[PDB]
Amino acid sequence: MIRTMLQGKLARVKVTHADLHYEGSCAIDQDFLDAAGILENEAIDIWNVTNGKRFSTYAIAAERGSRIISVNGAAAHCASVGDIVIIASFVTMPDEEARTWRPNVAYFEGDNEMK
Amino acid sequence: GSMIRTMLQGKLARVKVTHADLHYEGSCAIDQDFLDAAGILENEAIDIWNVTNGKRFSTYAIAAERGSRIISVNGAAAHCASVGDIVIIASFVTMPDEEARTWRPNVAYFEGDNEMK
Amino acid sequence: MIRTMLQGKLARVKVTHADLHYEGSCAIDQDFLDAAGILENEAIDIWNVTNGKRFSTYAIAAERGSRIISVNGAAAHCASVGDIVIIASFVTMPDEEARTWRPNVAYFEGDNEMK
Amino acid sequence: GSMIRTMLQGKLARVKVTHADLHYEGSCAIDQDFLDAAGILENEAIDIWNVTNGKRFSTYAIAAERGSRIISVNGAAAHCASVGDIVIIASFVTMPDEEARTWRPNVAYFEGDNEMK
Repeated sequence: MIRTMLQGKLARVKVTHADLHYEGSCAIDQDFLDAAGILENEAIDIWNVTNGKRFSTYAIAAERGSRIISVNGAAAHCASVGDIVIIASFVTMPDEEARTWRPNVAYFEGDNEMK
Repeated sequence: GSMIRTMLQGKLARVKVTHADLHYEGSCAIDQDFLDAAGILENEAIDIWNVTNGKRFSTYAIAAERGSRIISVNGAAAHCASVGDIVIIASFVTMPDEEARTWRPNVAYFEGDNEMK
Repeated sequence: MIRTMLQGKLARVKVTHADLHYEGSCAIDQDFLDAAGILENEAIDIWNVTNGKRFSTYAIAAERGSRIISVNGAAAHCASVGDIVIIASFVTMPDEEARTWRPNVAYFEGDNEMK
Repeated sequence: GSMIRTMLQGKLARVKVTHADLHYEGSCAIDQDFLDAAGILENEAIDIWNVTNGKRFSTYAIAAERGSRIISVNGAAAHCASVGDIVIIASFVTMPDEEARTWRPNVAYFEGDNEMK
C-alpha cells in the first residue's frame, strides 16, 4: 500500500505580504524551501494559527534571505500580514519506506528567524 | 519506492465565471481551448480558487465547446462562485522528485472577455 | 505524470438518514455503488446542493434496493434528511490512459430513482 | 497503468481529545498503542472529523508515549478541536482496484477514558 507522509514543514512563520492582485500562490524565501525540502510549484497546505483557516495552494520561490512569506491571489482572503502559519508538503511512498521516513522540519520565531 | 511529489500541472489564471447553475449535476465546464492551454483533461480533478470571494473548492473539469469561452460552475459549486467572479482553476499531477525538480506547469493568464494571453 | 480523474459519481441523490451516533461514513444502496463503481471503504467527496457544504468521507454499503443515502457520524453536521447531494470518487492513472478515461455516472430524480 | 483507488487504511473512532494547544507546531500526537491498532504511522497524513462540532480538517500524526492515551491537537488545529471533543481520526492509502475490492481497514473503537475496544 502507498502512504501519504509529511515531506516537510515550516512551523510558525509569519506572513509578510498578502495581495489579491499578485500571483495566486505562496512565495517563500528559497532558504526556507531548502530547509523544508519544499519545491517550486509543489502543492502545499497552509494552516493559519492566528485565524484557524486551513487551505491548499502551491509554493513559489522568493528571494533568498528576504525572509518573505507572501500569500497572494485568492489566498489573500485567508491570511493577513502578521498572521502565524504552518506550511506543509506531503509525498507518497510504499509502506516499507514510510515506516522509517523522516520529514524536513524547520521551526521559526520572531521575524522569520529559523532556529 | 521513490518518493512521489504532488505538483501544479497547469492553471487558468483569472478566468471569469460565465454561467452558474445549482440545478446541474456537479462539474465545471471549460472551453476546450482553455483546457488545452493548461493541459487539463476532461474528467480531471481540479481546484477552483475564487479571487472575488475567497472560497476554495475542488471539483472536476468537463469540456465546453471550443471557442465558447465558457466557464460554467455546475451543481453544488454554484454556492461557491457566481457569474462575474474571477477564479483560478488548477490541476495537480504526481511524479517522482527528480522530475518534479525541473517540472514546468502549463499556465494561461486571462483578461477581458476570457481572452487568453 | 499521474493524473487524478473522476472514477464515478451519484448525481443529485437525496439524503435519507443522518445521525451523529451511527458510524462515521456515508452508507449507500449497493445498487448505487455498483452503478458508479464506488467501493466499500473508498474515499468519497460529498457536495451538498442544498446547503453548499463540501466534505470528504468514505463509503459503506447499505442494503440493495433500500435507496438509502445515510450520512452519519461527524458528517451528520454537514447534511440533513432531504438534502440533495452529489457523491464522487476519484482514481489516479498515467496520463496516456487518463486521456481516454470514462467515469461511471448515475443520475437521480425523485425518491432516489436512478434514471 | 492500472487505476489506483484511495481507501480507508484505518481509523480511531470516537476518541476524545485530551490536549489542545495553539502555541504548538502543527500535528496531532496520538498514543503509540492507538497508532498500532489503526495501522497509522508516525508522520502519516490523517483526517480528523469532529463529531462534537462538525469541523473537518487534515493534519499529520506523531506518536505520544505508549499507554498515555493522549490525543493532542497541536498548532492551528486547536482552533478546530477542544479538550473533551469526540473525534474520528482516519488515514487513507492508495492501491490498485483488485486489492481495494477485498481491502479491510484497521478499525479501533473507543469509549470512556480513551479505552479501546
